[PDB]
Amino acid sequence: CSVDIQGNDQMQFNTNAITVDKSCKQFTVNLSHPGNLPKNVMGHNWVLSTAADMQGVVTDGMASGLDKDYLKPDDSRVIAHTKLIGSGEKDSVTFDVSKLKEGEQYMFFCTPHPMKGTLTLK
Ligand SMILES: [Cu+]
Repeated sequence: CSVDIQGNDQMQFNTNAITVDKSCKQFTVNLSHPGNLPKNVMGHNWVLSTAADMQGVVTDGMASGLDKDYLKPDDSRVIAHTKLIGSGEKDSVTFDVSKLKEGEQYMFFCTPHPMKGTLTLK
C-alpha cells in the first residue's frame, strides 16, 4: 500500500501510472528527487486531484508561490499532496483510499512543472 516515485532535474517523474490495491485502507507515496538542483529552481511536489480539478489547483498554486509549496492553502480539491522538495530531499504523503470514488478520473502532478500521471484503483 505504498509506491516510491522520483522527480529529477529534467522535470520527469519516473512513473506515469500508480495503481492502488483495493485491499488498502490508506496509501502512501514516497517522493524523492535525484539530481543536483535545489528547491527554489527545480522543486517538485506530488499532488492528487480529479482530472477536472487539476487546472485550478495548478493555477491557484502558482499564485500562492514558493513558500506555500506552490499550493493554495486548504485547497479542498487536493485529495493528497507532499511538500515541495529539492534534490536529495524526501517527503511522504498518506491518504485514505476511501476518498477515491468510483467512476472518477484521478491524476497526480507537480504544480510548478509540466509533469503528470494517472492514479487508478486496481
Ligand atoms: Cu516537478
